Amino acid sequence: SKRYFVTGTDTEVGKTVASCALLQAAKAAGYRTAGYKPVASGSEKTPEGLRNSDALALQRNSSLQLDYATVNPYTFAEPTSPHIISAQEGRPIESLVMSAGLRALEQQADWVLVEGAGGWFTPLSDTFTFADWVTQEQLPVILVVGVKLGCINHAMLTAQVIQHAGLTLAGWVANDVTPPGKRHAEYMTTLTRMIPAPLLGEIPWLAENPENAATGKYINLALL
Amino acid sequence: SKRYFVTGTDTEVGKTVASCALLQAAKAAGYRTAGYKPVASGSEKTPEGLRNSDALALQRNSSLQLDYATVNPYTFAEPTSPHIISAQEGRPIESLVMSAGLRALEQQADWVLVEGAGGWFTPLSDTFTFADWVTQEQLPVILVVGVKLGCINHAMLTAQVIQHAGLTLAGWVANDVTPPGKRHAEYMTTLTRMIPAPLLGEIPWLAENPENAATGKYINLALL
Ligand SMILES: Nc1ncnc2c1ncn2[C@@H]1O[C@H](COP(=O)(O)OP(=O)(O)O)[C@@H](O)[C@H]1O
Ligand SMILES: Nc1ncnc2c1ncn2[C@@H]1O[C@H](COP(=O)(O)OP(=O)(O)O)[C@@H](O)[C@H]1O
Ligand SMILES: C[C@H](N)[C@@H](CCCCCC(=O)O)NC(=O)O
Ligand SMILES: C[C@H](N)[C@@H](CCCCCC(=O)O)NC(=O)O
Ligand SMILES: [Ca+2]
Ligand SMILES: [Ca+2]
Repeated sequence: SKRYFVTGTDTEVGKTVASCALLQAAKAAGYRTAGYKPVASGSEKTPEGLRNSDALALQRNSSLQLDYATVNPYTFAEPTSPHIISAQEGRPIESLVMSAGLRALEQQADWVLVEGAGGWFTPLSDTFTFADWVTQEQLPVILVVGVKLGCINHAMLTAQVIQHAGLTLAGWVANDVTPPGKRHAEYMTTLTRMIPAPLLGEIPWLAENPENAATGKYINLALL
Repeated sequence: SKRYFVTGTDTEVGKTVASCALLQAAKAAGYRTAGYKPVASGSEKTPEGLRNSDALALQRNSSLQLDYATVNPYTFAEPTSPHIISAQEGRPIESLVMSAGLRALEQQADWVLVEGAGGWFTPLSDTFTFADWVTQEQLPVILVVGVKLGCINHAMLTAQVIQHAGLTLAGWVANDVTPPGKRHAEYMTTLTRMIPAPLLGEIPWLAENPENAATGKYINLALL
């Protein structure tokens, strides 16, 4: 299977919206797709247990019919850092379980997108961060950049750190979290010059419900 | 002179509020102080030229009576990245001018705090970032962390990058940009464990005008 990890310059920059666009483009290319969010925090109660909205977005944008727990094995109700609520609840986030879940999806899918939680260094325990697991698995990384004042600094910090870990930065996606602003073109040119990987596409500001929108057309999958 | 550079996990995290607290503590320790913001964007028109509010905060919190241009040689009206507006206006930001200004302050002050613009990697031209100048000058670095969801990742990214440049991270300051939230203690414990430098103090949420507030008491200067 082709496998990619998606990270962001921060929490709430559109990692989930961009992952749905990537999944839609891959399905259009003919792949059997699966989205995987191994850890999620910020979830609602239902008859079946807790359900996270970002994991549900990945489940319904995958081409295969997948069970919720296969897409998201670790679901926490409170929207905070996973290591805090894991410790509070007495439910360890185990590296072996996260890796087993990825293998289980590779039995049915040939294109798997793994979405992180928060940015690059989100702690999963007191001695283990999400970056440690990505390094262990040697996953190529796609960076989602929310375009806003302050994003050049956060895009360059994340790019340098991935490269120093010896991982491949496969590309980046620009996501327009706000309406058209005055220096949008100049920000796009600087980010293109400075991030050492191809720009895969730009998702526009979409007021109504951008997880459900047909956004695959904004990604050029040939660059991955 | 003692010289320190202050950076932040992002723009608008309280770098200026924390710099005024540091300057107030240094004056209380008996130093002849000077604040220096060599580049500033986001400024008002006056009879005397453009004036930036953060540079004015540093000027009035310094113990010496200083002229505005000595505190801030490069003033731009628009609140954007300095390299965009520098190019637009035809006014180059020169490394030699920024360094000369620092030397000029060292003639009168024995404790100088240099405040950056934005975060670590803010571009000053198409081939030069603020980090390049800090490295050239070999300044020790103080990191200001705005405590909010997403700050663990941004604090760890900035810490790693400074250390890989061979610079010293002298310490960090926690700044409470919002009211007391549910996981404040746990965030403080994680940040203390993960940032490899001493916590110099914590500035509380101060609704009214925290640049003018007496905040020196929140910094323990003995750790610097
Ligand atoms: N392109 C966009 N247009 C409009 N709103 C967006 C866009 N991208 C993200 N948003 C909104 O920003 C919020 C965070 O997006 P999300 O993908 O969940 O972020 P993340 O996975 O990085 O935490 C959501 O409410 C989402 O609808
Ligand atoms: N501790 C605080 N309490 C209340 N407001 C704060 C605090 N720190 C920062 N702010 C507010 O946040 C905004 C940004 O602060 P500022 O120091 O100018 O940031 P920066 O130098 O990082 O760009 C200002 O409006 C400021 O009043
Ligand atoms: C306007 C802001 N306050 C700040 C500049 C932020 C530049 C952000 C660059 C980036 O996108 O990383 N300017 C300043 O500190 O004077
Ligand atoms: C609640 C957020 N959306 C996110 C967790 C953010 C953790 C932030 C850690 C940090 O401070 O860097 N969870 C998630 O992606 O499922
Ligand atoms: Ca979300
Ligand atoms: Ca300010």
